[PDB]
Amino acid sequence: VNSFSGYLKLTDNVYIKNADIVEEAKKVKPTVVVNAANVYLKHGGGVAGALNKATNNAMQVESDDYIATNGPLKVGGSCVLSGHNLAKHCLHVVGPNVNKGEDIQLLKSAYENFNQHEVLLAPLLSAGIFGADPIHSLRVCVDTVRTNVYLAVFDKNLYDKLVSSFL
Ligand SMILES: Cc1ccc2c(c1)CC[C@@H](C(=O)Nc1nnc3n1CCCC3)O2
Repeated sequence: VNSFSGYLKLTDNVYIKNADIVEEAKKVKPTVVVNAANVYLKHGGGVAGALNKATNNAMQVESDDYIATNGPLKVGGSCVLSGHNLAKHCLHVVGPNVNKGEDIQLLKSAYENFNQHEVLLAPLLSAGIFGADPIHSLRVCVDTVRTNVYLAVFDKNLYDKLVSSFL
């Protein structure tokens, strides 16, 4: 039993809710919140910009030190950093950005990072400003993630389309 509330169950391990991931994280304080990161951990907009804003830019400060030490992530890769006031940890995961021409096949690799954590609060990878089809992202999530994932979808219209079209 966990404290996630109001989710629709899609499969044995995948759950979904129309919610602002920032507000969900502040309420639940999950062990892991997933960020929709880019390889430079520049959290300018989309989910990343919103999560970082909620940390009063502390996420960005920590991320800049991470990059200065380690260099950029790989597309499809991840790193674990602090969750600040939102969660114990933040798993920064880089899905492919279609608006940069990146290989959508890397979306499965991106979701594989979730399997290193027993329970996660997450957005749909590569959705939103990353330009992929969110219906496809949900399909890859369900077919790749085996751990318990609670998906937050900000847009109510999109949430209803994702549920109604789910196979
Ligand atoms: C030609 C073409 C037309 C429409 C279209 C796509 C492509 C790809 C993605 C899709 C989409 O819904 N993306 C998305 N993911 N999170 C959100 N949105 C949009 C609305 C709010 C939040 O829409």
